[PDB]
Amino acid sequence: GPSVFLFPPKPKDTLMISRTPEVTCVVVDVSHEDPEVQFNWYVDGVEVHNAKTKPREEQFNSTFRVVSVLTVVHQDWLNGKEYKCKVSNKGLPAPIEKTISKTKGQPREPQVYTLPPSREEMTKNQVSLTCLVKGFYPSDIAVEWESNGQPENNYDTTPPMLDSDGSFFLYSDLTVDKSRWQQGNVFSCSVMHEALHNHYTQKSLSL
Amino acid sequence: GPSVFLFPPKPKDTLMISRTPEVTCVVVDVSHEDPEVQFNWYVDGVEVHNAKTKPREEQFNSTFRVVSVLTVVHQDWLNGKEYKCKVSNKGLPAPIEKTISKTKGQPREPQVYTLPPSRKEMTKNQVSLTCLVKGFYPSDIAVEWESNGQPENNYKTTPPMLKSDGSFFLYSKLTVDKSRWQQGNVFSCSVMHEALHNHYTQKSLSLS
Ligand SMILES: *[C@@H]1O[C@H](CO[C@@H]2O[C@@H](C)[C@@H](O)[C@@H](O)[C@@H]2O)[C@@H](O[C@@H]2O[C@H](CO)[C@@H](O[C@@H]3O[C@H](CO[C@H]4O[C@H](CO)[C@@H](O)[C@H](O)[C@@H]4O[C@@H]4O[C@H](CO)[C@@H](O)[C@H](O)[C@H]4NC(C)=O)[C@@H](O)[C@H](O[C@H]4O[C@H](CO)[C@@H](O)[C@H](O)[C@@H]4O[C@@H]4O[C@H](CO)[C@@H](O)[C@H](O)[C@H]4NC(C)=O)[C@@H]3O)[C@H](O)[C@H]2NC(C)=O)[C@H](O)[C@H]1NC(C)=O
Ligand SMILES: *[C@@H]1O[C@H](CO[C@@H]2O[C@@H](C)[C@@H](O)[C@@H](O)[C@@H]2O)[C@@H](O[C@@H]2O[C@H](CO)[C@@H](O[C@@H]3O[C@H](CO[C@H]4O[C@H](CO)[C@@H](O)[C@H](O)[C@@H]4O[C@@H]4O[C@H](CO)[C@@H](O)[C@H](O)[C@H]4NC(C)=O)[C@@H](O)[C@H](O[C@H]4O[C@H](CO)[C@@H](O)[C@H](O)[C@@H]4O[C@@H]4O[C@H](CO)[C@@H](O)[C@H](O)[C@H]4NC(C)=O)[C@@H]3O)[C@H](O)[C@H]2NC(C)=O)[C@H](O)[C@H]1NC(C)=O
Repeated sequence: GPSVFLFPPKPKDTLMISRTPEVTCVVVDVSHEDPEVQFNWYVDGVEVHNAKTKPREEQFNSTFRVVSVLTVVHQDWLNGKEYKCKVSNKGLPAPIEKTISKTKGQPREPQVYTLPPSREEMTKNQVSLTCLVKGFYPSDIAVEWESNGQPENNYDTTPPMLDSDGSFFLYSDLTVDKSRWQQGNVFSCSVMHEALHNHYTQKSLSL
Repeated sequence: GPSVFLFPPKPKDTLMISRTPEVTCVVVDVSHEDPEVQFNWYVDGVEVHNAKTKPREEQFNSTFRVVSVLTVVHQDWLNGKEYKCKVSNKGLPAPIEKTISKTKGQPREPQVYTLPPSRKEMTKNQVSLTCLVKGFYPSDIAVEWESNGQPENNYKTTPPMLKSDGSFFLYSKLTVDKSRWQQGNVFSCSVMHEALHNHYTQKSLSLS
């Protein structure tokens, strides 16, 4: 019958005041015969009631997927509270329960380095601006590129990857018209992470 | 009833002739009643009898997992032959057929650039030498580091990531004693990819 997956909030959403983090409870394999799904949510054992239920999503294997979204308080999540989704459905012998909470372990501060494009790339029309973020723990992090206080269009950040020492690193690749780089514009890598002062730092790069 | 997952060879294995590439057919959710599985393998529709099967192994959810491994010839994979695994089990209405082949699509040549450590990282006892490989397709690739013609093995390489324009990129980070960098040693990044001339390119870096 149905199965349940419980997902943590987006890293950026738990670190920034402008964002509202969410805990997401997904029920798959809901059969067309028993479509009513019931959610009960608990923060550290105490039932809460601010959850919302998305439009049901039909799937191509002839099943529904039903999703309940629970907004959480930033500091609750960062302090280690446990979030419990309990799912009831007539297609289940017993209700299913899943619990999620912040990843544990000694936090460690990202080191952020910006690297200009290789000289050998200078023959091309577009060049690559590189942000190396290493040494951090846990792996939840967010990395962006901006110029003149506005976010950039053409950049990609690799998923974090485990390093030798049990910390994580990643790279972010910003693709930029060589003209923009040559005029002298300043470009900025912004890193958001729970172990930074104010959850935020920024490093800049120009010619 | 059983499900089947069919896995391609490891990228490095398809490119180096010192390595033996393999396709792996994994069957999970095999019940205690009906525990016997038969595998049939086809290369371009033609049945081969080459596969080697791993004894069934019980999981902690009471089901079995059974694995068939087929050795593949580097050139057949590179040329796009289709490998078909057919799984027969009594707990199944009809056998399950799964097929895999090299990723189709216009190959594109990797651009390889090496990047020295940040100015600001030189304050540390170990520095990162970066190797950026971008613009390549398909995703199968291999990356290594050498100095003075011997392997440097203190590196991590990210999985390929998909870019906007359909090409892939990755980064490889080699960590060295700052002393070794400052002493002017030459380090090199070796990339192996089907769209490079002779499937190989190499790019070096040294302190200016
Ligand atoms: C019918 O179809 C539905 C829908 O699937 C869709 O339709 C079909 C027809 C196909 O086309 C599908 O390809 C298509 O996607 C099927 O539903 C799928 O069911 C599987 C399980 O059967 C679920 O797998 C789990 O996936 C999570 C990751 O889920 C994220 O990433 C998916 C892409 O990889 C994405 O599809 C999901 O939507 C989800 O995306 C996230 O969504 C949240 C909330 O919206 C969002 O905040 C995130 O940003 C977003 N992220 C991304 C990247 O998009 C994965 O975590 C699970 O892995 C566990 O279980 C595996 C075994 O199943 C095991 O291999 C893993 O290692 C891992 O194991 C766990 O390990 C932990 C610790 O390591 C351990 O504590 C646990 O014990 C262990 N748990 C185990 C073993 O269960 C898992 O892979 C799909 O998410 C789900 N798809 C969707 C869209 O919901 C359905 O199964 C089909 N029915 C039948 C009968 O076939
Ligand atoms: C009973 O238990 C077994 C054993 O599980 C183990 O024990 C239990 C108790 C749990 O604790 C588990 O956590 C624990 O692992 C269960 O068997 C599992 O079954 C699931 C399916 O439910 C399989 O999931 C698939 O996994 C592959 C990835 O598989 C690799 O990675 C796993 C770790 O992530 C690893 O465990 C696997 O062994 C396997 O490892 C690879 O092995 C090969 C061969 O040797 C090797 O060459 C590789 O190097 C190696 N790789 C790694 C990383 O180590 C994943 O790709 C599948 O994803 C597809 O399906 C999902 C839906 O299930 C969907 O969400 C995904 O998006 C993706 O969907 C596909 O999407 C593409 C397009 O993107 C589309 O073209 C496809 O059509 C579409 N396919 C589908 C089906 O939608 C999938 O997640 C586990 O691999 C398997 N584990 C093992 C060890 O065999 C069993 O499920 C349990 N049964 C019950 C009832 O509980």
